[PDB]
Amino acid sequence: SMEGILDFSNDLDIALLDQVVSTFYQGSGVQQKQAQEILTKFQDNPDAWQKADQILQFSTNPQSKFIALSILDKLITRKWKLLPNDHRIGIRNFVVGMIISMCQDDEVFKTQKNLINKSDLTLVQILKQEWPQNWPEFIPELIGSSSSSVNVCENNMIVLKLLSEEVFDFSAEQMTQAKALHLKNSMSKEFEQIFKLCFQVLEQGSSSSLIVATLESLLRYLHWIPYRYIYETNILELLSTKFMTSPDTRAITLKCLTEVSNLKIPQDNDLIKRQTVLFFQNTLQQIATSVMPVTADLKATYANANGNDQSFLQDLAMFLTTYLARNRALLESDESLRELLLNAHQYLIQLSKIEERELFKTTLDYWHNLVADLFYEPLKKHIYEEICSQLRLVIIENMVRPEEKESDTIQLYKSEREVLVYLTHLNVIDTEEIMISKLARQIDGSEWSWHNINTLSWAIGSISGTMSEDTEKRFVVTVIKDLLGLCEQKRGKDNKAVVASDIMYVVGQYPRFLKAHWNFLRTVILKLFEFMHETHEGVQDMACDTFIKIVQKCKYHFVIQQPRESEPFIQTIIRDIQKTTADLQPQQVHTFYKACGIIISEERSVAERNRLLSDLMQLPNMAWDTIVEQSTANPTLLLDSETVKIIANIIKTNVAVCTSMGADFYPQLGHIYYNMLQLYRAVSSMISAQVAAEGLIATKTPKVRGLRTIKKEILKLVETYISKARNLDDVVKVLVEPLLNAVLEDYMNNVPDARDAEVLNCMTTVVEKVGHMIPQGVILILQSVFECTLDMINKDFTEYPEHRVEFYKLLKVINEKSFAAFLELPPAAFKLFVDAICWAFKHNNRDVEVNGLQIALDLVKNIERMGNVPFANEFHKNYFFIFVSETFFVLTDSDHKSGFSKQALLLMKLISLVYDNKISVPLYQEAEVPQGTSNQVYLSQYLANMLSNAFPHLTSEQIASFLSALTKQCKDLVVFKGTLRDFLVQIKEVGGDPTDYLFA
Amino acid sequence: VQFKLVLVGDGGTGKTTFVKRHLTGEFEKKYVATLGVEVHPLVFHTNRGPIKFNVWDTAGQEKFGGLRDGYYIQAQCAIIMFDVTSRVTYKNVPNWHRDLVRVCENIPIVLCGNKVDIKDRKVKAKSIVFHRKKNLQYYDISAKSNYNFEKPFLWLARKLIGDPNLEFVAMPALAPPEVALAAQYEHDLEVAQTTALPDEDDDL
Amino acid sequence: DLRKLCERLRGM
Amino acid sequence: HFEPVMEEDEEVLYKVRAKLFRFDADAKEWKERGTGDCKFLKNKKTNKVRILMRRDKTLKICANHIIAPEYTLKPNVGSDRSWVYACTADIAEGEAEAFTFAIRFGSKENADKFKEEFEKAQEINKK
Ligand SMILES: Nc1nc2c(ncn2[C@@H]2O[C@H](COP(=O)(O)OP(=O)(O)NP(=O)(O)O)[C@@H](O)[C@H]2O)c(=O)[nH]1
Ligand SMILES: [Cl-]
Ligand SMILES: [Mg+2]
Repeated sequence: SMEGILDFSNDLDIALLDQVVSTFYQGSGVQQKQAQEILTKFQDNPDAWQKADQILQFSTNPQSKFIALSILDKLITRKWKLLPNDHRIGIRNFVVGMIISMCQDDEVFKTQKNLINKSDLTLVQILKQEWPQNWPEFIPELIGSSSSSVNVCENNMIVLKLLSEEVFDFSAEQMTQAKALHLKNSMSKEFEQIFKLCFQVLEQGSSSSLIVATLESLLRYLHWIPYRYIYETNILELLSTKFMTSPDTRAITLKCLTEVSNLKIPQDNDLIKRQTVLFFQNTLQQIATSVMPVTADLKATYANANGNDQSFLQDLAMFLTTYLARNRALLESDESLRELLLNAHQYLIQLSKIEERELFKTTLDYWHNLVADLFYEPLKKHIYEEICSQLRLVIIENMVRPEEKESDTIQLYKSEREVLVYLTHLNVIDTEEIMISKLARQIDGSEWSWHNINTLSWAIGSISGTMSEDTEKRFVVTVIKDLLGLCEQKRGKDNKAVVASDIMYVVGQYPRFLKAHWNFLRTVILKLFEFMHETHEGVQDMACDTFIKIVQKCKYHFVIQQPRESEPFIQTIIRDIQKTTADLQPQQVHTFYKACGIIISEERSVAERNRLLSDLMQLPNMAWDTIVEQSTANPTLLLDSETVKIIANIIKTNVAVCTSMGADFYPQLGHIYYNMLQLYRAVSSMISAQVAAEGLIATKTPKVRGLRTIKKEILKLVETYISKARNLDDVVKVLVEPLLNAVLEDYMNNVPDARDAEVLNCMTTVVEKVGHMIPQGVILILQSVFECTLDMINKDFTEYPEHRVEFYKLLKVINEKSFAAFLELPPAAFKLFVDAICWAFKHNNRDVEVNGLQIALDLVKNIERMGNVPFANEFHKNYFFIFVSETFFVLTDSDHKSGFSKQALLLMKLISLVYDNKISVPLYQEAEVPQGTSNQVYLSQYLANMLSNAFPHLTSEQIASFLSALTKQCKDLVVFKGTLRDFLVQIKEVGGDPTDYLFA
Repeated sequence: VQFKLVLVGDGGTGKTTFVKRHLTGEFEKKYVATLGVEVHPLVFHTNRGPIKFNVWDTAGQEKFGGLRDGYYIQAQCAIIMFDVTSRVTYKNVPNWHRDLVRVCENIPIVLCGNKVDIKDRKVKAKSIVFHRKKNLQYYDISAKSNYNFEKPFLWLARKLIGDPNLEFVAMPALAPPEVALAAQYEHDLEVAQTTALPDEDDDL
Repeated sequence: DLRKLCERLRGM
Repeated sequence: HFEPVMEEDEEVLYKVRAKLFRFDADAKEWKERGTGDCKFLKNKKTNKVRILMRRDKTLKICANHIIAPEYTLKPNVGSDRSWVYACTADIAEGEAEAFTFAIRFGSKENADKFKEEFEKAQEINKK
């Protein structure tokens, strides 16, 4: 029954509308959901605007009048210029009158603020269409009507606020360059009279709601108005004194003063400098006397969260950091301004103690600005020594966990480290003293806690590389000592664990110290090995992460024979590796082997490096040899989940070591390569035999997933070596051909759900590194993966997401390195190739879309380089206009905004081909256009017709003007893009001005 | 004790997935665009009593926008959502905020950057600053990994109730009851056994 | 040489 | 003298981290119901053992039912660390209700121990 409002042949029952509306907003469940769908169908009726005048005069529901104005908004912004001029004036008149009538009724004005705001916004939409050209008296009449009534005056401030927003803050996306400039110039021309009204209301007015609205409009004005209106009118005194005392006006006033702290200012006028000093002085005085003194506990205040305290302290932080980043130099020389400078910074110190991550980052960004300036600028740091001393404590005490899952925490640690490093350079002694002192209160239990000892250890670790080696030495020793005694002092389990982790973290951050103290370094490592047998949760993971961390930094000291030692320490690690790693999980074993690989790669003697390599790999190589014997014997073993897991861990170990050693890993790869690819084939047969015997569900089972893990790790190992290989002759002549024989046919002839996308990734690396040397191999790759993978991904944008991504990375690199492989494609296959590229255009998926556009661009450049030959001439004849129109489609369809820049580049390249006469043959049929017509004339003609049918609501003049500008600007990307953006605005409405495309 | 919450942001940012996670605990992998709005009651149990959010999960796609800002009328709080893997969705946050506070002038608002579980993050933490001058709370969240997934509602509950120490508490757990259709459940069970569980590589 | 520290470290 | 200024009746037999699924038979789809600590709780006044599971952070109940002796844990085709079983009365979301549950754990080891303890608890409820 609620569906009756959807019948326009009858008069609209306003009472029925109000029931649908009430059911939607105040109702629930099915009733609400039904009214929602009805109201949506109502609002979207293209005649619904005609019934807006009824609703606005005769409804009693504010939500109904709001929805009526939404309907009007759609009409005004999209179809305004289609109306007969009678309806435009009529709509304008009964919007103006509805606002005046609401402002005159004090009760409605007070209680229907939502509906008045919506009406003002609607009025603003009309102004964007009609003002000033068809409404030159709007601003003069607004200024006159303001004095007749406080309610109307207050509402006119709302109207001006929204107008300034629509013209200056939100126009870049919503209107053409020409229309935006027109409205900006129009507001700028009449602002003298706007400012006069605003200044009088502020100087004289006493209505709080009127003052607040006027200041809220001023905030918008400060985004664009010239500086003279601010520095030559005494308004700074009003803002920084009168309006900071009242809490009603204090929030907006502070936001205004923050913006003022960014006005365009000449840096040489002495008075402007004094005015800038003065409004800061006034503002800080009002805060100290009306809000809270410099000594106030802002952390406690913020935690209590009374009234608007939190927003005020946020706004204060923004004001102080903004002003001081630009202007603190004005306060640093005059001795009478020193108290102001330091009180402002003392407020910031107190604000920096608040528990609020995002506010802390705001203050921390300022501190970085400051301490970096004190580090470089002569004679400045002594001014801030007491500020900086307090900041050392704030940062040390709020240090967050370093990476050593949470990237916001990781970014915050790095920012904290940066400021604390500066602070340490500024006073190394104060920093050491604070840190030693904090540590004493860990030992004496007054500040002991898991968090507090972690925080301090992170701080201590963060300043590595700032002190002198001798002070570092004395410093580091003292810390470790104090940390060791702190560990003994604890009798607990987790207690003893925490202090141990922190100890190993600190030492891991001071490689310079470890490098110069071998005896200590050795003892550190051996204690890590001890910890690799500790079953307590998290210790083993800690030991391994520290081990490789130290190794990356100190590897050279493991590869040389150290005095007092009979062998390089890497040999000692390798000898006992089985014992050392006996209690570790597989992931942690591979990290250990990887760490050993880093060391071994430092040995530059080839024969010693290879010996170390084969020693390191002795255990996995023996397990490997055993399995290749007892698994080739009875292939049934590979169904034993335990053997499958063992196999995967052997290969994972080779991956880990190959990751560290890269080119140097080749000897170990050669030991397993041929049998590894045979294992790849055997595992492949089992997966296939399992899918045949159980169905596609087999691919979800642990057995088959374990078998595919083997295949994936084999591919990853090959990928890892080839991407780092330095001897490419061996890659091409030893590795590639066995590899392709092993993986390509197996991929082609498996059912879709059994194909590994890692095959494509592996082939991408092969083509990347040696693609230029294996043209026949690249052709074979395409033959084996191109069509069968395309058929997997060309039915929707969702299935087989990994194949989708890797597929277009493979085509991208083939198109880069071995374009000849696409020349060899049969015409039907090269056509699938074009289809595949355009298919990529239409993905919202950024990983696919970006490569699709790059392949298109690279393909055009590949074709262009061929010159005037039959393949290029056929390409342009067959596909030039497909690429033009497909690019235009994603540019204009509103679902591919993220690719705008590369779409524009592609479109500019295509148009420039024609207007540089780089296409040698006619793009048209011998029939459809007179003999001798230039491709330029035919392109302009094809596109005009294309756009006329795709966007039929555009005038022939709009299209013709747009294309003229576009073709003129095909050598100027940024202007080209502006013209495309202008087009995107115009296609959203009726009656766009074709002269807009002359903006540039 | 119920509060209207409007959820806004570009299409595909994860608004509906985020709410569903809170409603049923599930993670929906498919993208079924919201049409207009979907209203879902959401109750949290706190040390100050239960609090009810009437969540208006709105459509981010323009062609499915429905009543658009009409959905914001009488909202008492809001979440603005973007996707840390899609720069354009952060670029559009000021547009959603503009349309939102024109209707809801003084409400607590949380800004959420979703999908932090994805390795290749595009909106870096250091670029996210829009909330500062606008007094929005910001959280990195992931509806997939549940990272910070409760923070937006906990912060809003504290603002709406006016208690900075409000906490979520364990809802009481009543004693469950004790226990023709044997051939019926053995069918549904055989189907369930043979439908693989999703995300078998997850830690849990 | 830091004999003292290495010994304190070994005994953790 | 200066004046100055509901599982409490239950015992925890077993606790393990787990993720719980519910089978949407109409969609032929497993749907996540909650991740958190799974507890076997023995009421001290009846000796009846129930499963009680809560979601991390929100602490909302995602499983609450007796470990009925008639229940049977079965493997899932895609996992060596999960169990499937039918449940005829679960009160996590209000009115009693029947579900086909799957519960997955961090390891096959934790999965087998769960079945160990699950069977132990079934005969507690039996006797
Ligand atoms: N990796 C990852 N994916 C997510 C996350 N949150 C949502 N998604 C996915 O993003 C896609 C879209 O989710 P959806 O909730 O429909 O977004 P929406 O904002 O409601 N879209 P609309 O506004 O059109 O209704 C889904 O495929 C979903 O699985 C997340 O946190 N991480
Ligand atoms: Cl903080
Ligand atoms: Mg949605």
